[PDB]
Amino acid sequence: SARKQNNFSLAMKLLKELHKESKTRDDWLVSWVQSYCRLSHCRSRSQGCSEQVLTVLKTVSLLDENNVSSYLSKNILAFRDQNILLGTTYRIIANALSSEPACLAEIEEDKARRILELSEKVIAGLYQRAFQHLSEAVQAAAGVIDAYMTLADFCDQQLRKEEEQAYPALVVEKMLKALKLNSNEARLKFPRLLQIIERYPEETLSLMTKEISSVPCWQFISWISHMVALLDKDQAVAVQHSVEEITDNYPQAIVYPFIISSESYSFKDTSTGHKNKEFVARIKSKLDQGGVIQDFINALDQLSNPELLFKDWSNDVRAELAKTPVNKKNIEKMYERMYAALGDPKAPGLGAFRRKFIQTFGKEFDKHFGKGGSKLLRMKLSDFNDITNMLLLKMNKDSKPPGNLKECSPWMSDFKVEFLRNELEIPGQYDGRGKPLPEYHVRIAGFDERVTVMASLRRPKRIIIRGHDEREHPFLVKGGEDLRQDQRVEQLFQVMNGILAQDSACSQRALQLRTYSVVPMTSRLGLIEWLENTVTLKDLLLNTMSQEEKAAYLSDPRAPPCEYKDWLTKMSGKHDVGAYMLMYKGANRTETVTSFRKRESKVPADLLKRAFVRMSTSPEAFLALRSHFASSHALICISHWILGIGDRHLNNFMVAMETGGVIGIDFGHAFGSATQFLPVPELMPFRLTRQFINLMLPMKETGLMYSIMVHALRAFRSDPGLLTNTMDVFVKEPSFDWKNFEQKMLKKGGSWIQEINVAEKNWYPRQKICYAKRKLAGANPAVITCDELLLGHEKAPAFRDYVAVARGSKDHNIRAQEPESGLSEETQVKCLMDQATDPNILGRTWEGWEPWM
Repeated sequence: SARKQNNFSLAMKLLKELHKESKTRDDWLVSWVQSYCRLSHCRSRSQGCSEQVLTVLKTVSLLDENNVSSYLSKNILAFRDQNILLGTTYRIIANALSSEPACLAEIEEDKARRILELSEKVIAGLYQRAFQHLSEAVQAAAGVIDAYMTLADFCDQQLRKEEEQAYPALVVEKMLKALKLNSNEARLKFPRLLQIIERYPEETLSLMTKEISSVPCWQFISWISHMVALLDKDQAVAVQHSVEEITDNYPQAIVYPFIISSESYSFKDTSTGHKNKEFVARIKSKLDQGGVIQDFINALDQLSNPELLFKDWSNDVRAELAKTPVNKKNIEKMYERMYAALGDPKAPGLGAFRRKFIQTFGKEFDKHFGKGGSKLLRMKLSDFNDITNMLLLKMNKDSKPPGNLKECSPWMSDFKVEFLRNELEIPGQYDGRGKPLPEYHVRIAGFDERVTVMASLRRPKRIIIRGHDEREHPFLVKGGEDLRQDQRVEQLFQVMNGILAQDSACSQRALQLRTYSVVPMTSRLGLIEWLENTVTLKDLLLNTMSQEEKAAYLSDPRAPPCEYKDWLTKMSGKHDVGAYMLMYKGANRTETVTSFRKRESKVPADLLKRAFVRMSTSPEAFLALRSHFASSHALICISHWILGIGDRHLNNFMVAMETGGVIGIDFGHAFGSATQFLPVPELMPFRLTRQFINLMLPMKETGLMYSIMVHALRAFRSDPGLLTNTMDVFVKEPSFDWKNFEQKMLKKGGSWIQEINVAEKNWYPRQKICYAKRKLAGANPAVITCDELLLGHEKAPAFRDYVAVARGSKDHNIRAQEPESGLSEETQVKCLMDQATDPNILGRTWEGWEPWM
């Protein structure tokens, strides 16, 4: 327990006094020495390179002492554990030696000759010794999976070194055998096998096809979206039986991934290309056999507004016809896909699903298609696509609020619970991690009549659909948005808080990210759970202000917004977006900080404190509200900095007014992209402004937001691997690229209007992982931000000014006083906080980010 809780030197103090009473009787000295080895490894984990060896040669001197002539001689359990321990010690020494330039030979010659038993030659010998010891261990529930996983990750990290042998033949089988019983760590490490297969198509293919059949089926649902997209391309024979039997056993965790993968499909003209076509046809035929999932998706499609759908269509055509002058036989097929459920006034029939508004849309916009069908369908010339925006204006002028009745979708409204029909099985379940029980999963037995529309620049609708469990499950249907990235970041947060719940430092504080289920049934149509009793942070700040204060904030051009705009346009001379380009060089640190402080001194300081004290009615529960708010916000801030998540404006943050916890949404920039592909880069690692500092104003910010961030960062960086492997899987996913990045950017407006072609090479889906590993293994956040600016804002005339303002001044801004790498957790988080609260950075950020509040 002491070793588990990181409370070191207490296990040492007790083991020193327990050493004598361990060799008098057998079957105890082996356990004593193995615990000593585990303690030494754990202590060496959190130490420097020079001291890492000095604390592991001592144990190996003691571990080799008290030799095999004991209970260890033959019970093939102590032997296996000891082999694992020797392998771990040797690999630790090898990693410590190799990480440095091998200039660690400043220790006394005694240790030099002690480690010289078996330059690069000794390193290779140590690696070989570790490999042999691990092989000996694996040659022999719990206690056996450990050796399998140890050898597997050893081989994986050895192979990863070559990216910048017989290991692939080993690791695949050695980890599939472990996963066969139960292994969540290998479950999260599964797509590394896919990367191995892509790297070594000539080996282990038949090995997997023979081995993957033995594994239980339900351990694959958590990664089914990778396999379904995999079988589209080559190497589909690697795993095809598992998909077939999983769509046989559980034909509900496959339908949506299959639909999204089959929306964009590919094949080959060879025998292999001709192969798997019958397979995918058979899978699609055995699925949707009742034709009810497609009916549900079509019914939900009518719920989405048509105005923003046509806006997305206009963006798509104005991008394709412009950037692809030689595009052929694409505009007509997209024209019919758009006609499928939106175009014709005579939709009744195949179109169907009367809405009284889409049919009203089939009453004014209908047959306004001369321009359209009569010309672009025949000559197919681009002509001018900007002569269609007044059409959108015309349909927007009649943007009546729908949803007064559910009769806007007849299938939705009269969805009686019909008898045996291959029932719907409401999306969101099938999370993996255990035996699924589809008989216990809830199913929808009726949709609520009342439907309300939110306000998020897309106007998503809220449905209050019921369930067969006699419960009411609210949901928020999102139309026209690809939710695959949201699913990926939610899985990332799941593994993140799983890591967070595996250390006494963070588990004692009950540190846990709050996640909401996200499930996209198809492209441009997904469901995100609508959490109950939550208030957006911006609304919580606004509504708690006095009426006069709110009026003076939204008007009276002395308020921070208009004053900031006037300051920018006066310092730069431009009244348009992008004036920051010349505004950055237009001021020094002193003028910027003085102006920022003057502008920030307008909004009330204790607005958050007033909001928290206005819904407590007790000095005894207000403290327990503020504490929870601060703790959760700090945790999500450090977690967001671990990834590249940016664009943390007020509307994204939601605070659960019931209990004070904070949640984040709208992960539109999964990895570092808020500081690269924008007119104005976001230089703050996270959000920490005056309303967060003054929430505990009589008590400096280094009190509660500091220890929480330190503990979370230590928990993340002390156990790399699972998190790093998951991020590497996500970045290399082929649905995450600049084919949908620009799509979701044009889904919004104003920020990063997409007109570029050379930058498509500037995506670099290989440096994101390098930067994440650097900032996770210890790196100055200023250095990381400067590197991101260098990558994304190359040959920019203001790039030098950007790096200068993101670096520091050596008189303040502690974030530039430390080595560029090898930082400790406390110093790293201090640099994070200083960058977040630097007035210079906040004073020259995007206006919409609202830096003042």
